[PDB]
Amino acid sequence: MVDAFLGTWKLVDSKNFDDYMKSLGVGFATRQVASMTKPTTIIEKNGDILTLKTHSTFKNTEISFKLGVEFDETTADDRKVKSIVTLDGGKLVHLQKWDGQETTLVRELIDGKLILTLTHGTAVCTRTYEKEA
Ligand SMILES: CCCCCCCC(=O)O
Repeated sequence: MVDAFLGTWKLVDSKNFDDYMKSLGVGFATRQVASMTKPTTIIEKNGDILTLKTHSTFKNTEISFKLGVEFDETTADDRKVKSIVTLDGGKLVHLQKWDGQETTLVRELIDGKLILTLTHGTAVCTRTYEKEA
């Protein structure tokens, strides 16, 4: 049910990521660097537990979770959030909540590419990842 998302993915396109980061309050110097970074995202499962790694020259993150079970997360920009990841319409939907705020990170597969849509406030960012062999 998560199976086609699994593997190693490389960023190959990004739209409106600065808008998204700015909406979250990320400072200008961090946004510079992030705008030029091409992370690698690794999605692995072991039974019911998924692990999602994001690696770059700037920041690294790792989360582990079961689908449909809330978990604590500390994001790349140091927000302490309550998170849940589910499958919805075949999309992997990650919802983060903190301070009454929310942001969604939605992943879907289109033509074999992994499209990540990030929404916070009115900002909508679309990042495209391609699978590494
Ligand atoms: C720093 C803002 C929060 C995380 C951004 C995730 C981007 C990505 O995985 O391509």
